[PDB]
Amino acid sequence: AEKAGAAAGLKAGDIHGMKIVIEGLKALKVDTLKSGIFNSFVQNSHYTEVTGLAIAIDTEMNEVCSATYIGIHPICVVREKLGVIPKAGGTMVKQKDAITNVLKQALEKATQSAEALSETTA
Amino acid sequence: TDLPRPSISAEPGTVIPLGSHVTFVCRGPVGVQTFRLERERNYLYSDTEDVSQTSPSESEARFRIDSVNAGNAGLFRCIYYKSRKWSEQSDYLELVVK
Ligand SMILES: [Pt+2]
Repeated sequence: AEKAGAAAGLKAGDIHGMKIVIEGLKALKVDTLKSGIFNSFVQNSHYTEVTGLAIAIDTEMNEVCSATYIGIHPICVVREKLGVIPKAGGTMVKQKDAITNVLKQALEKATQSAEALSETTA
Repeated sequence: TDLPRPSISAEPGTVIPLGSHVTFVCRGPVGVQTFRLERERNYLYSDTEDVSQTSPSESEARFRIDSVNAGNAGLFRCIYYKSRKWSEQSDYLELVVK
């Protein structure tokens, strides 16, 4: 009986831990990237790989938000929230670091939310 | 550590026919570590860490597009990062496509 309870709790905690962080990714508009990284993550689960998603988000964003790019793309506006737009005299702030801090907030969000519903079921 | 205002110029010119190349030149003081080319919308930018010593008092960076189209036209300006602080932005340059 204990085994089945632990397994059901692990399943419930995985499915619920991912939803809050999908909120996190569509707040960054990982939705608009035409690579398809977002849809891929949602199909393959494994929510705590989100910091992985981070590095690709940087590469793609750099390409699509460059001063070189042909046309306007929705994701570029999120940079202002990231804080990578500099006031004169300010520190440099690396985009990849800001993206990782966003999704580390998302991931510890997810872990401590999943810890409660792991114990709740049993 | 006050950082001087950088400057933008366009080579060969401000006005480019569609399909031709143009190069944006950002110039600042010696020892700038990063140069950033910016459009009217501040979130659209390119960073580069190759800077070349032009002079004992100046340094520059180059952003080229191999052929323009009507989406490239607009306002452009530079900022540089040197010695722990970002600089002030340069004056705008408008490149127009023909
Ligand atoms: Pt830096």
